[PDB]
Amino acid sequence: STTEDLAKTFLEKFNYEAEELSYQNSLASWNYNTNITDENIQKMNIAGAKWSAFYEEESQHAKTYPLEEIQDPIIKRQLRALQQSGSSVLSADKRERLNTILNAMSTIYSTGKACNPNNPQECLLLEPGLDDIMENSKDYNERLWAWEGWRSEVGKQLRPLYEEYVALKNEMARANNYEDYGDYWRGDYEEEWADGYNYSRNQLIEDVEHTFTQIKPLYEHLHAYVRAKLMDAYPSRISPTGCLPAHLLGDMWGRFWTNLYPLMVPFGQKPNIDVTDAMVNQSWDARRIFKEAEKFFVSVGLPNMTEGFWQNSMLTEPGDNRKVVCHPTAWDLGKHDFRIKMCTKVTMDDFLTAHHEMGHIQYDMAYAAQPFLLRNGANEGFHEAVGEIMSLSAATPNHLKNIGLLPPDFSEDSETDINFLLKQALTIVGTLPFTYMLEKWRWMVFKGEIPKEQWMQKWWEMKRDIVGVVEPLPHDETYCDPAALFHVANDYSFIRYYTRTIYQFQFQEALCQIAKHEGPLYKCDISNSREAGQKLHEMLSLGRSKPWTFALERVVGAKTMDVRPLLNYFEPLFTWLKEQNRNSFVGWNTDWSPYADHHH
Ligand SMILES: *[C@@H]1O[C@H](CO)[C@@H](O)[C@H](O)[C@H]1NC(C)=O
Ligand SMILES: *[C@@H]1O[C@H](CO)[C@@H](O)[C@H](O)[C@H]1NC(C)=O
Ligand SMILES: *[C@@H]1O[C@H](CO)[C@@H](O)[C@H](O)[C@H]1NC(C)=O
Ligand SMILES: [Zn+2]
Repeated sequence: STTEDLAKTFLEKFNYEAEELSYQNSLASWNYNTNITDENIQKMNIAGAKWSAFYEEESQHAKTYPLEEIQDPIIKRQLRALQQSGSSVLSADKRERLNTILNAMSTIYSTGKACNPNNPQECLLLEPGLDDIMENSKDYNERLWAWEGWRSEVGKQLRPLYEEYVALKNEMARANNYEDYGDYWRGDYEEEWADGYNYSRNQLIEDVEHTFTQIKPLYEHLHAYVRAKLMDAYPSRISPTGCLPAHLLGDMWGRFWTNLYPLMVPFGQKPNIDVTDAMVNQSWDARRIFKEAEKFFVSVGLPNMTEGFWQNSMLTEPGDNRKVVCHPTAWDLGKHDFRIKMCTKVTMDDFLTAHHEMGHIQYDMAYAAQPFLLRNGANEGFHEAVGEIMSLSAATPNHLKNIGLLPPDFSEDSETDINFLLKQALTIVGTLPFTYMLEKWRWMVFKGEIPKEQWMQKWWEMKRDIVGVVEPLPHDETYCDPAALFHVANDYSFIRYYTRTIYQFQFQEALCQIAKHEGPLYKCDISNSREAGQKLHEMLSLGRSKPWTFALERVVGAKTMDVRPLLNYFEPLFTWLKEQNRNSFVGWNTDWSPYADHHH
């Protein structure tokens, strides 16, 4: 009769149908990831077709029920998520063309090669060959031709495809009643109605801009320390007051600075804590690693893994030449079928990864009772934030002593802690300006504030100003350097890596006060605190049933993202960096470049 009554029955039928078809799609995809065979690609592709064809029919039919006539919030949330459409709103020719461009850009990125200018037979793909150069080489000229060749040979192919990509995607978003494709992506953070828990799409822009201005002091001192250490690694190549050359940052793009750590170890005589040998000396195996990760979550008041987890997960590589995807992943297939697939080895890195991935499973187990459409993180950044904080506590010397991987008399060393915090900052802090500037450029491109004749001009002006990074060779508009990163060429939003990092330290600081942690935040271990786990479970069980502002408030008492917990975590490093940069310039001029030696 009423519109809300009709939609309530519609959503119930949808949930049970989606439960069955999505389960078969996840099961088929799982059977491929654990048994790579052409047949398993076919059965996986059939499962994706039925599930996608079902979702398109149900999404269109959801538009029959006007939201204005729906009053219940839970029915309203499910309906809105289902009414949201994508490429289907375009006419058939524009829809076909966009799919053709998406496939083209993806295959160019995964099959494009750059050839060695000195050895023209050596032409390398990115993922094996070019990454190896950009992640391990210490030679200025070898990193240069890999950085330049990847953008001149592959990036220039993507430039005309990306220009049509922006126009077609902008039309798709506007037909969905958004301003542009950037406003469309920022809808992922939109929360529509509540008791002040609302969140406009424009609010994400301000919160990102506001939190970033507070990051800049810490980043500049990290930038200043890295610069002084890179001048020694590359003599006469880097200006002491200028920007960092883009091809010397540890990867193809400067996304993370982790691989610069061996060039700038604060105290090279102190080795970092590595409990691999203690694991091997105590005869640990992959099963013990996940039993210990399971024990950790039990210590904080969370349940054990299900019987299905232990019987169906692939915790080791099979080794009968069953070709397998070894990327560590946590699977919620539905129907309370939780599995982890990772080729675990007896190391400390996989030990930390096991806690990280099981944290994903704990999240999945928590919101299992929610309706189908509401079984996800509060927003796109919550799941990885929950997983990361698990790795923070499990890696602490306090937690390693309690499980017997460190001696009971183990004494902590500040120089060792500084080595730990710097390596963390090269990964965590170094990526925040990169991520923020990349998404800002995309947002401005989608909006039209950067015309096509200025794409590359504004790319490197923003790279210089915001990131303190300078291109080693001048790039005109025949280039498309942003498209040379996976997430840009493969049509993935990128701001999630920014927000996830803010969220995870908000979670950590909140739970560490509940866990009664005294002292610096980076030493906190939430182990054995059932109050910390019970508070976190309050939010995990919400899934996506409540606004993400509400879910964030339940753990940390604040309704919006706050970078001060992040700065608090790195405050001991901030103090050490400021004293190390006393005789070094902090900041950068945007006038210098390696193709032009001028400071004004
Ligand atoms: C792997 O796939 C092949 C072909 O699809 C199949 O014959 C085999 O039984 C599978 N192995 C396992 C362990 O599922
Ligand atoms: C919620 O809506 C009010 C109404 O104008 C607005 O002032 C406020 O900024 C909104 N909150 C968020 C987080 O967007
Ligand atoms: C988890 O399993 C262990 C081992 O049997 C058991 O002692 C413990 O009580 C279990 N915890 C929960 C919450 O079920
Ligand atoms: Zn993760």
